[PDB]
Amino acid sequence: DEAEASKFVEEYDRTSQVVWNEYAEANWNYNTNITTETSKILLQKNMQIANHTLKYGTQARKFDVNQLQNTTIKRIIKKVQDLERAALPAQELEEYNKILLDMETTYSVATVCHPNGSCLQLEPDLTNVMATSRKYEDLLWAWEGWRDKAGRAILQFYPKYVELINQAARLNGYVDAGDSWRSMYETPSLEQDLERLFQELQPLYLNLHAYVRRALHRHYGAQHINLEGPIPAHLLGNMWAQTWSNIYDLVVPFPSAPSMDTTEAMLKQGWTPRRMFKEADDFFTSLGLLPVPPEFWNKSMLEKPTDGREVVCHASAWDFYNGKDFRIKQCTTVNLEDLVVAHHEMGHIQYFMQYKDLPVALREGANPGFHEAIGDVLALSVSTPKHLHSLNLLSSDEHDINFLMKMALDKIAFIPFSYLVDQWRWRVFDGSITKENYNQEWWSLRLKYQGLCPPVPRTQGDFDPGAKFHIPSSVPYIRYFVSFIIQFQFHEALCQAAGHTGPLHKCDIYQSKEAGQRLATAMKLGFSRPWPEAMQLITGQPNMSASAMLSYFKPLLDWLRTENELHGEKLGWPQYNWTPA
Ligand SMILES: O=C(N[C@@H](Cc1ccccc1)P(=O)(O)C[C@H](Cc1cc(-c2ccccc2)no1)C(=O)N[C@@H](Cc1ccc(O)cc1)C(=O)O)OCc1ccccc1
Ligand SMILES: O=C(N[C@@H](Cc1ccccc1)P(=O)(O)C[C@H](Cc1cc(-c2ccccc2)no1)C(=O)N[C@@H](Cc1ccc(O)cc1)C(=O)O)OCc1ccccc1
Ligand SMILES: *[C@@H]1O[C@H](CO[C@@H]2O[C@@H](C)[C@@H](O)[C@@H](O)[C@@H]2O)[C@@H](O[C@@H]2O[C@H](CO)[C@@H](O[C@@H]3O[C@H](CO)[C@@H](O)[C@H](O)[C@@H]3O)[C@H](O)[C@H]2NC(C)=O)[C@H](O)[C@H]1NC(C)=O
Ligand SMILES: *[C@@H]1O[C@H](CO)[C@@H](O)[C@H](O)[C@H]1NC(C)=O
Ligand SMILES: [Cl-]
Ligand SMILES: [Cl-]
Ligand SMILES: [Zn+2]
Repeated sequence: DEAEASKFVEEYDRTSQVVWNEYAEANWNYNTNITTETSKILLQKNMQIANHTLKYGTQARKFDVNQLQNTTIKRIIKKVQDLERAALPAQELEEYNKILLDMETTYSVATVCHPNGSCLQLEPDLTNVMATSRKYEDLLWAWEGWRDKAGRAILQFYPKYVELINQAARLNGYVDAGDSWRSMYETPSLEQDLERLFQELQPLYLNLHAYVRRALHRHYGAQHINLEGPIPAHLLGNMWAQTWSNIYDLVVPFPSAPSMDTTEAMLKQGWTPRRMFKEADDFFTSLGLLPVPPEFWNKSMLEKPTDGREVVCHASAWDFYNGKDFRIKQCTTVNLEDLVVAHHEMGHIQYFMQYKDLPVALREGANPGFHEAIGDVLALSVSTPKHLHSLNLLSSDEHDINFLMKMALDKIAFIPFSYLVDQWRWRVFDGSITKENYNQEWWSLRLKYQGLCPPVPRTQGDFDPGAKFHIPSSVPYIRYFVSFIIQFQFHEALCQAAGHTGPLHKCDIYQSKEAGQRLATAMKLGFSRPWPEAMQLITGQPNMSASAMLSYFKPLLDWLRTENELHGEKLGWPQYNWTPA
């Protein structure tokens, strides 16, 4: 019955608005104030939202989606039929919610300390060490210590987590949790599509890897780097070696063309977290996109509290599902990296605001990759030497290659990392990888895809995946692989709309109302239409394509090949068994 479905969807929207708003507040209150009391209230709202989800989900399952005519109502009901964790029996649901809570809390409060009594937190202490230290042993201390404290402490929870998340998936008609995660893209060919995109970026990644390995050989010494082996995983300027631009100073192609310390510039010229977010807000409005409401500035947590409060620092953007209240929670440091993060997060907020009038069920991205892409698209233009000079943070093909290198260190290096995380989890979820295999299989993928090796042997009770936020927090990762591919497609299209000609990497979309309106129309759709429609609205074609990314980096690919050939570099890691002596 079409009229009953329409009526059901209306009731679901009305009641969802209230319940999700209440859940979000409790969730926020815990994330920004980890206490016994805030934990108790959150687990109570977990029970409330589960009750709501089970009630309406059960009702939604009585409708045959295929026998419905209206596609908007069709999409909503299909979504509501998946109860997710609320499909679990009472006892399993309570256990699962507690496991999630304990895993996230464990990760967010973990510290690494020295013999004396000095303790370092991930943000900003360990992050800074990985970024700035050029001493092998100091990097090793932080890399290993973080894994000892955070990773090992997640291991006790993970097998039960996997059991319960799989159980829930099966109760909602999937074979395992990985199957359910993949299905959210509504794309039968997803795995092959992603494999092909990965393969296309291989020449670029292998050449970048070889060039960086040579540079590391130069700084860290011949005795510590195998020129035909994988790179030690603690040397790339980042805790997870997922993005490499923090070691730009070690790899700069033309050091005769120097850039200034952007951290020093931001600090000295009076940049603050609030000013960093205002700047992102100002970039969005320059495109004719929406400003964040006054409420955002009053309610957001834009820096780590000095209250004594314990918090979840990992950046995130919060929709409170009332079309008015949107917030960012971020332990912002004054530097260029976190300015990029601020833009990324403000992209989520823009998306929230664009689709705020849609029913709650459709208040998400065309796919999760789209939601991650938005902020990054703008950040690509933010990062251009042109835009950074206009901000006074900085003051010829040599400069072009230098810039493309800095960009590649993040955008290219991240491709194999973002690919492997869920390759690992899909195989854990489907039973291919079990607890006695967790860490070994992780490192097999780290080697296979990124060409990295652990700097110290991994031992009994190590759980290195646990030391990466998205693992204990159960945040799917393939969204980020998709984002990095599609953000270049969006950049290309917006630049074309802005009238840009010549090398794609020289494009800066600042001030382009045409670029802004292209994104706005797609964002307003939310989850109302299959994602290829939104892809076509932005780009003029319906596919994910690595073409735009390859086009952006083409001059660097040419430069890297010539440079690597001159040094007779072996692309890849033949000596794949090599580890530090
Ligand atoms: O992305 C999903 N789940 C999404 C489906 C999906 C599964 C696998 C692969 C791809 C897609 P869906 O149910 O819209 C995801 C939706 C809405 C939502 C809120 C957030 C979020 C992000 C950062 C901070 C705070 C919230 N992200 O998404 C969802 O989780 N709905 C909850 C309600 C909720 C509302 C607000 C909130 O803060 C938290 C939860 C529910 O149905 O119970 O799971 C990831 C995840 C992990 C931890 C915390 C939040 C989200
Ligand atoms: O807030 C989130 N998600 C956050 C994670 C989260 C999910 C659920 C619950 C709690 C938290 P994040 O990915 O913004 C929070 C951040 C983003 C980030 C990092 C960086 C970055 C760039 C260079 C150097 C250092 C950092 N830039 O952007 C994140 O988790 N990013 C991934 C992947 C990533 C990496 C680099 C990058 O440029 C972009 C993304 C990571 O840190 O591993 O989701 C909101 C949302 C709500 C509804 C529907 C869709 C989306
Ligand atoms: C399929 O159904 C959708 C959604 O319908 C809406 O939700 C149902 C559960 C019921 O409550 C309906 O009464 C309700 O309309 C239809 O989409 C909707 O179409 C209307 C009319 O085109 C849109 O209204 C517009 O609103 C804007 C701003 O207020 C005005 O500028 C326009 O003049 C216009 O009135 C409405 O926004 C839209 N809603 C959504 C969520 O998409 C859809 O038309 C229908 N499809 C078919 C083929 O009938
Ligand atoms: C944190 O939560 C506690 C309850 O445990 C509450 O008393 C306090 O007001 C909260 N702190 C802040 C700064 O909101
Ligand atoms: Cl690791
Ligand atoms: Cl995803
Ligand atoms: Zn994000």
